[PDB]
Amino acid sequence: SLHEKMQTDYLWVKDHSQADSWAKARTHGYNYIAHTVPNKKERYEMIWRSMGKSTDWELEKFRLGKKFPDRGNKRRWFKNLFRLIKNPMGYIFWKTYKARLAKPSLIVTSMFIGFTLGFIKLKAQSIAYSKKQYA
Amino acid sequence: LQWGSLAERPMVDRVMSTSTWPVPYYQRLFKAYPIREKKDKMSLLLSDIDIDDTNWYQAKDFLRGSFRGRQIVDYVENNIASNTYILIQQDVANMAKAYVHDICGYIDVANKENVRILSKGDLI
Amino acid sequence: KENTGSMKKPMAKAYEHPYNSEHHPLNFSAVKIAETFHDFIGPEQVSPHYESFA
Amino acid sequence: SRIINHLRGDPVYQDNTKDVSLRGTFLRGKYDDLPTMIFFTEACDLTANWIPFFTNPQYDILAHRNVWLLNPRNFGNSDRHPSFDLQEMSDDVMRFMYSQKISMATLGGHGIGGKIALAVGCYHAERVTGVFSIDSSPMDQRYHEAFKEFKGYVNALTEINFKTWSDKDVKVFLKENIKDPKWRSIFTNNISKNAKTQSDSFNFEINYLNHNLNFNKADSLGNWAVKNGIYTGRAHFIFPEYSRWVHLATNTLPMHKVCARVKGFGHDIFYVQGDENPLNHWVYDFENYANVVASKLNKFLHSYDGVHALLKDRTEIGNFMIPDRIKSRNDSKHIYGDYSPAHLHHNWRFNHIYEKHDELDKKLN
Ligand SMILES: CCCCCCCCCCCCCCCCCC(=O)OC[C@H](COP(=O)([O-])OCC(O)COP(=O)([O-])OC[C@@H](COC(=O)CCCCCCCCCCCCCCCCC)OC(=O)CCCCCCCCCCCCCCCCC)OC(=O)CCCCCCCCCCCCCCCCC
Ligand SMILES: CCCCCCCCCCCCCCCCCC(=O)OC[C@H](COP(=O)([O-])OCC(O)COP(=O)([O-])OC[C@@H](COC(=O)CCCCCCCCCCCCCCCCC)OC(=O)CCCCCCCCCCCCCCCCC)OC(=O)CCCCCCCCCCCCCCCCC
Ligand SMILES: CCCCCCCCCCCCCCCCCC(=O)OC[C@H](COP(=O)([O-])OCC(O)COP(=O)([O-])OC[C@@H](COC(=O)CCCCCCCCCCCCCCCCC)OC(=O)CCCCCCCCCCCCCCCCC)OC(=O)CCCCCCCCCCCCCCCCC
Ligand SMILES: CCCCCCCCCCCCCCCCCC(=O)OC[C@H](COP(=O)([O-])OCC(O)COP(=O)([O-])OC[C@@H](COC(=O)CCCCCCCCCCCCCCCCC)OC(=O)CCCCCCCCCCCCCCCCC)OC(=O)CCCCCCCCCCCCCCCCC
Ligand SMILES: CCCCCCCCCCCCCCCCCC(=O)OC[C@H](COP(=O)([O-])OCC(O)COP(=O)([O-])OC[C@@H](COC(=O)CCCCCCCCCCCCCCCCC)OC(=O)CCCCCCCCCCCCCCCCC)OC(=O)CCCCCCCCCCCCCCCCC
Repeated sequence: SLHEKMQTDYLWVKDHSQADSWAKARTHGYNYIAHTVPNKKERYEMIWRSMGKSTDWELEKFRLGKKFPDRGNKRRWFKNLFRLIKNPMGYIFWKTYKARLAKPSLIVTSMFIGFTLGFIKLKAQSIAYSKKQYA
Repeated sequence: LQWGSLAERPMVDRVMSTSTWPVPYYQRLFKAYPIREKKDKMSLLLSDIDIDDTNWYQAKDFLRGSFRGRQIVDYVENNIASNTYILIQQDVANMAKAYVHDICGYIDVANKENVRILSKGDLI
Repeated sequence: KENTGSMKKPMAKAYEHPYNSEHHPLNFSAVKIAETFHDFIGPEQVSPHYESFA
Repeated sequence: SRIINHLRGDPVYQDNTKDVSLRGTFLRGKYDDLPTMIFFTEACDLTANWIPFFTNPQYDILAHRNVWLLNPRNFGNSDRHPSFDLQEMSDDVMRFMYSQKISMATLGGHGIGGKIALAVGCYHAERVTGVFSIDSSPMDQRYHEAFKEFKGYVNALTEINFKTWSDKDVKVFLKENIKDPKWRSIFTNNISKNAKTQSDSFNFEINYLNHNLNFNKADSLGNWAVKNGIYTGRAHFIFPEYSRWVHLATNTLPMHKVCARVKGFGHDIFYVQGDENPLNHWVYDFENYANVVASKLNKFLHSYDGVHALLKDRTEIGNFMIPDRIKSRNDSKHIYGDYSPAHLHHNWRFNHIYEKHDELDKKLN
């Protein structure tokens, strides 16, 4: 009885007044899924639970209703591109912060730079040899 | 001015939020500090410093802000034989002396009254 | 008697150094270099999304 | 008297898992209006033992929140039901919160209690502000030595028959069968004599419990199932350095695996400096362990509990603006921008504080 008593209670299930004005996630998480994380199966359970609350665990309403994408991820590639152009050093710095916490040795860092700059130096010579072939 | 209810705490401590699914993945690394302003907050360096000269110097500064405190300062810095203003009480010698020298002074008060009452008339 | 107390007029100002400012500090430290650094790389780019961009 | 108020009732065996009511002790706070805290004691362990921790002036936890020391089903005074499904046991708390008119609460637990607290946040996250787990982890403990002893002791307790056995026969049975001093003391105090001294029995359902543990399957209390899902809110974990229940080597990964917002060691996961002692599980007994838990507990309640995910601390409420996802609002003529997320009152549903303040706001204008 107490279970149904609270389900029917309007106060127990009532959106706040500003709830309409708030930003609302219009997806249950089935649009972009994490496939290789160790909590993969735990993620699916929360998607399944969210889909059930929307339909009172009568998923026939979901099968009949409209399915929508995650319109919040729209134009996300363009937006990150403009942020990289605005401040590339800041975009690169923060996107690589957690990776740079583990810093390799001076030797490895030097090998990276040396082989990278050496590859660029040979690329420049091949560009010059092409101007020699054009002449 | 308005003070509110003494019992109630600030609304910040009472106002709460809850999570839901989906969740943002991003884990905050640092606190935002766009503007370098930390005014009206005292330094945390003043944490575990032992008693020193700043204690009696700041005491006088605050005592001199009151009428009764000004009397204590003038009397202490002039009429107390101490080699330092950092007063540390480890014995009650100076305290008992001042009590026995005072509570004893009020002796003979009753015997004095008996003299007057008894010298008034002779029973016989 | 305490309520009758008053307050003396304090000094107007102390010395103002003509060559030290908050933006151009005279002496050097790693704290000011840190402020200029985090202003360059900008603040932490917090993502509001539920999955990473990559 | 006043600060200590524990509702009194009799356990009722229930055939339906939804008609289950929870009973426990309530500790009133110093201040008038404070959010509520729901704390689950160790399995088969008394709620009273945690009273001195939450009622110590040195810690001053009640200054922050009102505490509900609640017993799960089949434990203490709460109703009895053979199922121990964390989803069912979590709904029990939601009905308790409804009957007591609690919109959302802070959840805590010790050992297996920590699991029960986290399950509620996993099944009901919109109504849980935070979780504070003590010497527990969302993990399968069926093969942990500490759990086996508890699992073993509960099985031994099924051999005693109070009807035939005398009071002395019991005391001799516990000392020999129960080696751990604390578990022994906990079980002795759990024995109670019903009205009219008809017979003595355990406050907890020994039969339903042994089947859960002895079967040693997914529904076992030592087990943490994938069905429980993920907790979306604030979570802080505190456990002893040398703990039989949570090993620092690998038993910390489940926290990241189950709690999405857990940052990691030193931020949401701490270990208490201590020696190897099987009694360290009971932090409230040793001042050194308790003093650290209390400080960390008061810090979680004051600055981290009930704070939006993308905000660092409670200090950022009202001064840090979160980015908004495009096409997330119904209004079409909306210029998308950063916003500070809404943090509501702890019991805004069962009061009219918003309706009242709206009127006061109009009087200003
Ligand atoms: C009678 C004669 C008629 C003559 C005229 C004939 C013309 C016919 C017109 C009819 C055709 C249009 C039909 C209407 C479409 C309506 C559909 C709709 O509702 O919108 C869907 C679509 C959905 O986008 P969205 O939902 O908002 O979000 C997108 C996602 O988030 C995705 O965004 P993201 O951030 O996640 O990143 C992924 C994104 C971007 O990913 C990328 O990385 C691709 C980037 C491509 C551009 C850059 C190329 C690289 C080279 C340049 C480098 C630039 C960067 C350099 C940076 C600096 C370098 C230092 O992927 C996309 O490509 C998005 C494209 C939109 C989806 C459409 C399906 C595309 C699949 C095919 C892909 C291959 C085609 C690519 C075309 C370009 C698309 C932008 O919106 C549109 O784009 C609508 C476009 C319609 C515009 C019509 C304007 C008027 C047209 C007439 C003007 C006159 C033309 C005259 C021509 C004369 C002859 C030549
Ligand atoms: C993929 C692998 C291969 C990569 C190959 C290399 C890729 C390209 C490399 C290009 C590097 C050039 C660097 C230029 C100087 C940057 C210096 C700087 O401090 O940066 C900040 C600097 C912003 O400082 P700011 O000047 O104070 O502007 C801030 C204002 O608030 C801005 O006011 P606002 O917020 O109102 O504006 C909106 C904002 C956002 O809106 C957008 O930018 C999006 C649309 C922009 C149009 C698409 C750009 C197309 C290319 C530009 C035109 C051709 C080149 C122009 C010459 C650029 C070289 C200076 O616009 C901006 O972000 C700044 C304006 C963008 C430039 C647009 C005008 C271009 C014409 C320049 C005229 C003046 C120069 C005279 C002509 C020079 C030639 C003789 O960024 C830029 O200005 C543009 C940087 C572009 C970098 C793109 C690629 C970076 C990442 C490459 C990764 C390489 C791989 C290795 C990574 C390893 C990681 C593990
Ligand atoms: C527009 C132009 C387009 C063309 C060019 C395109 C170029 C694209 C390259 C873009 C970047 C590549 C992807 C990097 C992902 C981001 C960084 C990252 O990996 O996350 C960190 C993560 C682990 O690093 P960590 O988290 O910092 O932990 C390290 C500790 O903190 C401290 O260290 P520890 O104690 O743990 O161990 C010692 C140390 C070991 O010391 C090292 O780090 C070894 C590196 C020594 C220097 C190697 C020379 C520098 C290479 C770049 C210059 C190329 C030279 C010219 C090439 C000419 C021929 C094309 O470990 C490390 O620190 C990291 C080593 C893990 C391997 C790093 C990734 C491979 C090297 C970079 C690939 C470069 C490819 C460029 C060309 C590709 C063309 C198809 O690395 C991984 O992703 C794990 C992946 C598994 C790697 C092991 C097995 C790899 C087997 C395949 C090897 C492929 C070799 C390719 C040779 C290229 C041709 C000769
Ligand atoms: C009074 C007593 C002496 C006091 C001397 C005073 C010392 C003052 C120290 C001042 C410290 C300066 C702090 C600022 C610099 C910090 C930033 C930094 O880069 O440090 C590395 C820093 C720390 O790296 P780490 O992973 O912690 O490893 C630390 C040690 O390497 C340890 O690594 P480990 O534990 O794995 O040990 C293995 C070790 C094993 O090494 C060995 O067992 C034996 C080594 C035998 C060497 C044999 C050489 C044979 C030469 C044959 C060549 C023949 C060709 C000659 C051509 C002639 C032409 C005719 O191998 C290495 O570690 C290789 C390290 C490379 C060292 C290069 C310098 C070697 C000689 C220096 C002599 C200085 C006088 C010392 C006298 C002491 C005598 C007892 O790396 C970073 O993470 C920072 C970013 C680095 C980015 C890479 C680019 C950096 C380059 C620019 C740096 C700034 C400008 C230049 C500064 C000088 C750099 C060499
Ligand atoms: C005419 C038409 C021509 C133009 C057409 C237009 C096309 C323009 C292309 C623009 C494409 C859109 C740009 C979007 C943003 C940039 C790309 C990106 O992935 O950003 C997101 C990516 C992470 O995505 P997120 O989900 O937003 O980050 C979440 C966490 O915060 C991240 O950290 P977490 O650990 O917490 O979470 C996991 C994390 C785990 O993985 C990682 O974190 C990666 C670890 C890297 C850091 C390790 C230390 C190494 C960095 C040291 C700094 C060295 C550079 C600076 C020093 C020299 C000063 C210049 O991220 C991942 O899930 C896997 C990494 C993403 C997949 C692998 C991508 C590898 C290449 C990216 C680096 C570029 C290498 C240079 C290649 C260019 C050759 C010149 O950001 C980065 O990790 C660094 C971005 C820097 C990229 C610069 C190059 C831009 C050009 C993009 C073209 C595509 C790559 C081509 C290379 C091909 C080689 C195989």
